[PDB]
Amino acid sequence: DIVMTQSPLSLPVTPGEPASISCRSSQSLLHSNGYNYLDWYLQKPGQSPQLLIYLGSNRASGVPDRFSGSGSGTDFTLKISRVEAEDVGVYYCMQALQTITFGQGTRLEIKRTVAAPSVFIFPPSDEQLKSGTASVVCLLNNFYPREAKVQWKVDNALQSGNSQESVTEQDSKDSTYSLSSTLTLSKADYEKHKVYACEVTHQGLSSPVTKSFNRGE
Amino acid sequence: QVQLVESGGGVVQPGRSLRLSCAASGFTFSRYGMHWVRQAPGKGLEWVAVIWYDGTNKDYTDSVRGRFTISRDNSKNTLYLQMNSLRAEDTAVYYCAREDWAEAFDMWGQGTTVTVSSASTKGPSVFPLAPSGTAALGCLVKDYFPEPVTVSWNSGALTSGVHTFPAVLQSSGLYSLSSVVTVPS
Repeated sequence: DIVMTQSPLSLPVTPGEPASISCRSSQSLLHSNGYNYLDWYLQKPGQSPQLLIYLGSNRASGVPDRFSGSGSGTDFTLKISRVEAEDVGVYYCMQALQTITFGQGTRLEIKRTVAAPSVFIFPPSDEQLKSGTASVVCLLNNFYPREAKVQWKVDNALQSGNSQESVTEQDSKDSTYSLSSTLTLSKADYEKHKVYACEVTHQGLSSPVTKSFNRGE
Repeated sequence: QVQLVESGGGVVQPGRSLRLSCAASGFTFSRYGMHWVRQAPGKGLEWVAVIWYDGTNKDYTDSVRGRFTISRDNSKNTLYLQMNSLRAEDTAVYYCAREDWAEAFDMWGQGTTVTVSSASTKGPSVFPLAPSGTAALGCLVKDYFPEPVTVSWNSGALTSGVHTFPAVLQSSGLYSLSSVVTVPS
């Protein structure tokens, strides 16, 4: 039961600059034959994993010069010279000395300067309202970094537990994220209140931004 | 083509079964040990099972012991994973992988998706997200099962500014996603 501990979990890298990531094992991966049974994989977005480094320091076939693995025993490092867009993805280490185990992954992303979200709110459609349910949608478009907070308010009452959200992968062209949050209410509860608002907190905003509508306006 | 191709993934109820296949091409399959690896939604890689080139030395991760069986047919260049008594936590993309001399996974298939859920098939309702110097509009694709749906704009002529979000699994056991596009006001 060898536990593989990777760090950091997330690594934003400015393009052109180097990257280094760690994989530490709970016991030595150095076999008596002299090899460290440690491999590195890259899983690019939407793709299958691919082998980068085998037996600690050996580049797999087709792997660029700028990738190198080092270390021995329990402390291993993957280093990238001159990170570029094609390098983004989740990097996984793996040991094969005993029953195979993987590290939990390091996600490499492109670092850029701060971009505030553009915020949009959408009332439920009439067609959905007929059905008995009201979905209110808040869009936070093309922001950076990924960390953002949405707070739903209904007649100024803070909502909790009745929303879900998802986030796109980083856009390859402008390096931004977008986020969609959906507040779900009964039609009955929806028609008991007037002001629907989503308040957005993000580093690019000096104070939270609220977009809102009046039900029925 | 030197390639591994998984098939047989799908959507079944807990307690039911699935049989995965992995067709190898472009190399001498009978010479390689082969593995199954899986990745739950939004999670990392987890080793599942191994079988040697000659069918010996099978092994499994603990959570699938007594439920999954790995096997191979060298005359058909095919690896199998018989997945019995499926559990919700078996939901994942399953990859087959070739083990090289260095005991690294030097080739992976594209993966086959497995969903284990008590839910039953349901088409979505599609609702508009109507606009209020840039405007945003979109569609809400609500209450469907299983994954996936595909979303296009203007039959494919509108791609710039489109964001189709990852689906969320609702407490009902049904999925929902939104697709949005920003345009000039």
